[PDB]
Amino acid sequence: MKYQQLENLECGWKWAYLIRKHQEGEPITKYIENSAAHAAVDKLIKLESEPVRVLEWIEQHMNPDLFNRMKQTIRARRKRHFNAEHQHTRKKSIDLDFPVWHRLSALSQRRGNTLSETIVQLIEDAERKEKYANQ
Amino acid sequence: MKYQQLENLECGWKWAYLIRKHQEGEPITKYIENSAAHAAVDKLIKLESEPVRVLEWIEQHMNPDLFNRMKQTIRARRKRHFNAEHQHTRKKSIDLDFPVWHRLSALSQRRGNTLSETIVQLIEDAERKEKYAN
Amino acid sequence: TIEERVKKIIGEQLGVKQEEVTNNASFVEDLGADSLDTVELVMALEEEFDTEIPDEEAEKITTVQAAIDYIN
Amino acid sequence: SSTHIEQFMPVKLAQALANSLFPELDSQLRAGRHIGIDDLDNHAFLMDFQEQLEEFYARYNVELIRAPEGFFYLRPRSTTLIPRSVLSELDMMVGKILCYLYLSPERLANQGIFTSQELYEELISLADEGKLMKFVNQRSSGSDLDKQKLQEKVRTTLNRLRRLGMVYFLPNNNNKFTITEAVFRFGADVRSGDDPREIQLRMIRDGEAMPV
Amino acid sequence: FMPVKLAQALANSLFPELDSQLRAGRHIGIDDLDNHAFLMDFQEQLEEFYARYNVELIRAPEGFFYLRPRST
Amino acid sequence: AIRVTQSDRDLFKHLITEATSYVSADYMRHANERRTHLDEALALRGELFG
Amino acid sequence: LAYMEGGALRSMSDKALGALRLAVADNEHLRDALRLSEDPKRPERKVQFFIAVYQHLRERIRQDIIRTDDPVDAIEQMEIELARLTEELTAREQKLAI
Ligand SMILES: *P(=O)(O)OCC(C)(C)[C@@H](O)C(=O)NCCC(=O)NCCS
Repeated sequence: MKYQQLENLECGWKWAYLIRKHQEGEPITKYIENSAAHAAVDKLIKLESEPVRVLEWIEQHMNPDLFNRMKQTIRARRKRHFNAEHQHTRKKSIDLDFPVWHRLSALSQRRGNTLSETIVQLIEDAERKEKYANQ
Repeated sequence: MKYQQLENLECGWKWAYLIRKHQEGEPITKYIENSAAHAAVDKLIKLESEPVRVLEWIEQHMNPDLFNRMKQTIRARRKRHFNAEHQHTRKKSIDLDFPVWHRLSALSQRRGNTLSETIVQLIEDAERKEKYAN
Repeated sequence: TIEERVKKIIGEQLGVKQEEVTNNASFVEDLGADSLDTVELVMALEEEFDTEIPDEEAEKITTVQAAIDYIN
Repeated sequence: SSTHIEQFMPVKLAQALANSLFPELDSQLRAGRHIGIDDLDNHAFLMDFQEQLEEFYARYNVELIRAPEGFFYLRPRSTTLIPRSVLSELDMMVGKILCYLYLSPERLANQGIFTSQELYEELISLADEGKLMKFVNQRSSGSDLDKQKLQEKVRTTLNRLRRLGMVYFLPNNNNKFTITEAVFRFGADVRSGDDPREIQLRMIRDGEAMPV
Repeated sequence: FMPVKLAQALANSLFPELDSQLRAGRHIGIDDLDNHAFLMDFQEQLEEFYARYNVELIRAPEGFFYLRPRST
Repeated sequence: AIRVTQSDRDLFKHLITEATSYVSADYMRHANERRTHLDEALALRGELFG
Repeated sequence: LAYMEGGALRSMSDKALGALRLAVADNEHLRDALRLSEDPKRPERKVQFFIAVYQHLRERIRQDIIRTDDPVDAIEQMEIELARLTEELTAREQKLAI
């Protein structure tokens, strides 16, 4: 375990995830009947200010499909929240044109390293040329 | 004007965007009184499946400060919709660690190029160095 | 400008009023910045103008006027 | 969505207007009745939904106003949708006197229960007997018939004020009454320590008091 | 709560003037086009609203509306 | 009156104590890591200069 | 708290937030401020929310004598009033019995 797990934070994250999914129209409930699903969703809504009971609501009415996506999303959210403290641990999102990204991904898969590592090697070769030009 | 604008598509886009903003809590309407705002939002909600009247709805009750944001959101939506047809025109999104991004942006700002152009030039130089050595 | 970027840095690194920070306002006695506070002030001044300063020449700076004099 | 109260009216205002107490309170208010702490139910009702009622009544161009003493009432504007009227000068005399009795400790033994005779005695004590009588009848010079006429006029004005809520007759007695804090309005011209002639203009500008 | 259509009728901007004129005893005939149409549309709810006052909202055979006070 | 005043006192007490608990903890944390990071940075600076 | 490490501070802050969630559900804007205070990129938000809490309890003061606007100060006056009311309640119940 590298990141401390906080119950009252992950529970709120989970509740927000469930509510967002529902309002997007997806069937978070495991119930096919309309009435039971509506009742379960209403109870979840009542559970807004009690994140602790949200784990139990999950164990009672959460759709079996969503365990993997749930455990993925909250894990990623935890990582991002803990990395956001310092700039040097943050991530920056950029968009690349298809030809450029194709060449870069082919090069990275060739060298067997992540995109950031490939960019590091590339910019380091360019900076080595600059350095030897400077000396 | 590079991309032709289609009413039955952009109007659906606008309706979805406004419904999303309202669901997010953004004040869609210019009416501070809650009753008028709710009435206008209900009109919009029941206004689904209508371009020629959602446009008028926007003209009449839309919040003044959201016009620019909606316009640029629709611009981006149009561009992405037209570019998503072909592979070469699509755009690939990646995440870069902050130091690497900082250095890359430093280079790009220094040379006046974009991120794509800067990386293309650098890769071409790397290939040229390989050929020099080889 | 530099002569007001210096005030921006000093005020937002020591929390003192813009009015308080005059040219002759010494950090320790006027602005109250102590050892670590002055260290952070000099570090911020370095960061603002993306330059570096020697240890002795930096520690010699103990006033707004001296700060600008070394900056400009 | 449609068929939804928030479309037309705020929820709390609708709840207030649907409460069993709303009609009697509204009729009394429009009639000109002041509300004091004694009417516990009505006072609490006004306090809970006070803001909804000011904004509702604003639609009539009349301000639901709560004086610092804590009594609510209605002040029509020049553009009032509900007609407006001003108390008589004799009404002012009796109201000022009533405020005095509320604040007067000499009558503390009465414990708030007062008879019209005592009110008249105090009125004549503090006012100008004959020159006040002049208004009752232009040709009065101390005649006891005109004296009884002034007593009857004071009684009638007291009854009207009872209608306005400034005074309550006792559950069984119409010849004795208990004062209410609403009477404090009769002192609004002196509650502020400034020149009388500027405060009068301020009040008349606010619509609190017209001249005669 | 409150009836929805009753809330709609009360909220209508015509309601204050019409309510004042009714409580003043005025009779609303066919000549007052806006008021008469409003009363026609929302009678089913204004009758209940004014019955809460122990008064009856009566539409005469001629058509005009008015308020009849009960003993209470 | 007793019920209302007791409820008000309990609410005030709980709110104040919980808010202080929530805030001061993170405040002291940030202070401690700030001190630690400054201590770390001085050595790097010293080595870099030479 | 200066002695402890980051983990315990984080845990107790989480527990305090859990208490707050119950303590704030009634309010709307205070609850929204509490929610916004959760972003780690803007710690100052936390303090702002704290201010709001004070900026709330200031307006909950009942009458003039309890206008020691510092909320921590009103506690003693309110406890004095509770004790007083206890004596009056004893007297009043005796009166009712008789
Ligand atoms: P303040 O009284 O806490 O003093 C802080 C400090 C001036 C001692 C500190 O900021 C500092 O300068 N430490 C390093 C001193 C030095 O010159 N060391 C050589 C390089 S590690």
